[PDB]
Amino acid sequence: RKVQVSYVIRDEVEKYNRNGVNALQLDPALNRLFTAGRDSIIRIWSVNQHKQDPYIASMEHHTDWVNDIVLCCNGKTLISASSDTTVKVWNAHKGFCMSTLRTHKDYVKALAYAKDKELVASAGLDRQIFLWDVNTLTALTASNNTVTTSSLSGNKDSIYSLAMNQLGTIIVSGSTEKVLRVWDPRTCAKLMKLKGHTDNVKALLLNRDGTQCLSGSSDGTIRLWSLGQQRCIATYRVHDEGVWALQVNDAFTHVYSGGRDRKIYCTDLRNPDIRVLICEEKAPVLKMELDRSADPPPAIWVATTKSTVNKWTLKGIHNFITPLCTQPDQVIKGGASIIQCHILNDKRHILTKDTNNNVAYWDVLKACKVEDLGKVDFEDEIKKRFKMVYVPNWFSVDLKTGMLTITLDESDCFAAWVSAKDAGFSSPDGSDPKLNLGGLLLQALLEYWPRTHKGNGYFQVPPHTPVIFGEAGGRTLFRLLCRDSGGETESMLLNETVPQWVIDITVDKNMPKF
Amino acid sequence: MQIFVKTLTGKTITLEVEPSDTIENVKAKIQDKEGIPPDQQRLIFAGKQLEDGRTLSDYNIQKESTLHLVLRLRGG
Amino acid sequence: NEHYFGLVNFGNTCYCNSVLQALYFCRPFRENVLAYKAQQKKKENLLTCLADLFHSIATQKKKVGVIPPKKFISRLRKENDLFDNYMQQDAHEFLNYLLNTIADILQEEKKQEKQNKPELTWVHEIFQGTLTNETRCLNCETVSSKDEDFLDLSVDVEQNTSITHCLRDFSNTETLCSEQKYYCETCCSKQEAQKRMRVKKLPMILALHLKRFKYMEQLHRYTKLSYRVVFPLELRLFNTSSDAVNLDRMYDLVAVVVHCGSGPNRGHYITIVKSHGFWLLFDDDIVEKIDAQAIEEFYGLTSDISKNSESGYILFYQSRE
Ligand SMILES: [Zn+2]
Repeated sequence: RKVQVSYVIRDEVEKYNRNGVNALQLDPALNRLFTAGRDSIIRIWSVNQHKQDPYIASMEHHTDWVNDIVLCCNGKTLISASSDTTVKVWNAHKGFCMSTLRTHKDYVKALAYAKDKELVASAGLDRQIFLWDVNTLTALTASNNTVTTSSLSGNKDSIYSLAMNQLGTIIVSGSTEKVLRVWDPRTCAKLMKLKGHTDNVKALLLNRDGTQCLSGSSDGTIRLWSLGQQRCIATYRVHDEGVWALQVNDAFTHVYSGGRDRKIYCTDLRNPDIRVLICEEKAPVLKMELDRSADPPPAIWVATTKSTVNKWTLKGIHNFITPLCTQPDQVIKGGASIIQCHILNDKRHILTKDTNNNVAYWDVLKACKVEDLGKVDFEDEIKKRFKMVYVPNWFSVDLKTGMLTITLDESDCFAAWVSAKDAGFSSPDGSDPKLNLGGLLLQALLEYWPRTHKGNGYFQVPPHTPVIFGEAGGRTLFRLLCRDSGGETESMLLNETVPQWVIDITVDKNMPKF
Repeated sequence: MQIFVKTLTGKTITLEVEPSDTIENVKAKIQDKEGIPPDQQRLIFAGKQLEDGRTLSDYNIQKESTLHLVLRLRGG
Repeated sequence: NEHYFGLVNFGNTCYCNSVLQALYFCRPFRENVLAYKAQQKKKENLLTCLADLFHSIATQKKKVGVIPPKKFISRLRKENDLFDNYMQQDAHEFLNYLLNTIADILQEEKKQEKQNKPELTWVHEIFQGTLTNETRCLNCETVSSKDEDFLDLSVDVEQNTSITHCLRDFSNTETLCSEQKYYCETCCSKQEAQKRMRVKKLPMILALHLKRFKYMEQLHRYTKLSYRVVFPLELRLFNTSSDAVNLDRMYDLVAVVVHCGSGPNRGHYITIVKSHGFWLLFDDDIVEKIDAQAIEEFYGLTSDISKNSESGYILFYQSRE
């Protein structure tokens, strides 16, 4: 497959989430919160409340959305699943990536964990489930590992949810196939199919024994299934829209639910008529995590489309549709996500509208924000900043992370030649030559690579710029900061990943013909 | 902008077009995914077989538009 | 007062003759054309030639005969260099050209009276319909509807099926996944989606085009699909729309444009039309009656044992007036 160079216009440290959180994780041992963001960055927060700055650090390695995060090995070790088709093994205490399991062939949507067996499951859109031993993934000893992958077979459609009981004797998958498939993870053999749902299962929950299962579908129904009976024992219709997130009390007699309708409800499973409304969020609920410090749970952490993570106090359920909450007690801040983007007639500048309706002017080539225009009309501004020039397209933009990501592809990268004077690069008193924008940039990106030795000789790209090399399909090859190209190990990596089309103009410096 | 093409088997494929893109250039993008040479392709939209010279903007083809890919059946 | 007339083939012009036959047996079209003839603009365009031709057929002394459509064909060659040749062409391509060409003539005529928001021509009143493409992003679950007009429907075809089943899966919810992921504007990423095309507004005449071709990506050539694909004499079509009013229109097979030949690069086009209860076949100049059972039973093909496989290509379904 063909390789594409990509970079991200952002600041070295992106402290706050910039696209909403797909999954949450709470460490009871250290009172820490893990937020798997759609900005491809996992972050650590302190939940002691009485801390002005809750931010601890951020785990940056992923390239697309982090869909799920499983925290294991009694304290810290984090397993992540992402739309970047990989599963990453992290030492959660220090916050660094150990291994990248490149076994999935599509977006890895969900992870499942069985504490009593140090077993972790992974599933995604590629209709395949893989079982992993955490103690094997974390082991550094390498004693005749002969690392053979273990997979479950059955799924006829893209998997959106996974769940495993604490003992690791039951595993259930949720997909667009509507029906939920079950296996014995220990023996890998099939168990049952559970027909009942008229839509997608995005939320799956199991008790300790695994004798019963809770499911939240996009059809709006919560279902309690009896595994020993192989049938649905209770159907709960609470939300007006689909249900995406689920959380249960230690007993397994109350279900905490959230969906597209932004409402969060704790419903008594035993008798559904006793349904309590926690609150209504400002964005649809993606995933939830309970404060399991005491029974009943005293708080609940809510992840939504919005980059701000809220903690709502449950304390009042025993005393108390009017909600129990109006304002959260603890709030993790969130930065703006670029929702709209326009490339102007000069293929150098970009206009963007963030979630806060602020409009910004950007320089693609010099990889930076040139101006802040504030809360103005974006549509009118595009028309107001019209340029009477023809420059062919040479780059791609993607706001999947909420941050600006530019993609240089072989097919059109060297398509745009502009005059040095017309490009702003005033050179007195040398006549303005025709410069190839793509080339000039590629040079500025791999400026610190010894193989290329100085730079483009006109402008400089911020030295903290993430420079990613990956296949058009999805698989990333290598990732590094612009300034890190100089290091031995990085320079070696560049030599094994940088494609020939890039090498032709960066090292060989054979500038294309008009 | 992304438009759809209903292939010869009914399978829908996505295309990453621009309104400025010519009909012959749309065909080339289809060739990459399907393998069909443009000379052999025929695209129907809004009951109109799209002319090679024209662009998508001309035919008012916007995001989410479904082009119907079809071939010839020469007869005398 | 019925006129069953053949049409002379002037060197691989069957693709053209066969469409004219089918169009002549679509009474709203024929009546409309004949009416256009009457005004007599007298400026030679493809529409005037068509009307002059349809007029000869309609106002002939004998009920059965043969007409050389030289005049029309001359204009078709003058008006289109891709048809200005003795090469064999596609009937559907001709139909599309002819219908849009004569709609565009009318679109101009409609505008020239206003001279001394858009308007729909009588070509559209007869063959136009409207679809609604709904696209549900599977991540945010926001549904995006989009209306798109149609003059005919190019249906996919499967081995040992019916025109109804093909119409059924044409309107079925397909999943956009893997390499075909949908770009969701609210998600700002590519996500799996459900795509469904349902009928919003029914055409007075449903023109069905069967995608009877298979491309061989490796062999670098395409084949003709001569599958047994059955077509009913009647079609039940129901309406989606506003849901304030609902339509359950019953259609009737008026004409079938059929392509004879084992391959897609060469062949012969004929038309079978239903006129006054009984069916009749038009092979250029030759016009002969055919028994109802011998119609559908010969337009498919079982296994391979059927010489130069005659297959149904364009189907004309007329509303019950
Ligand atoms: Zn979406």
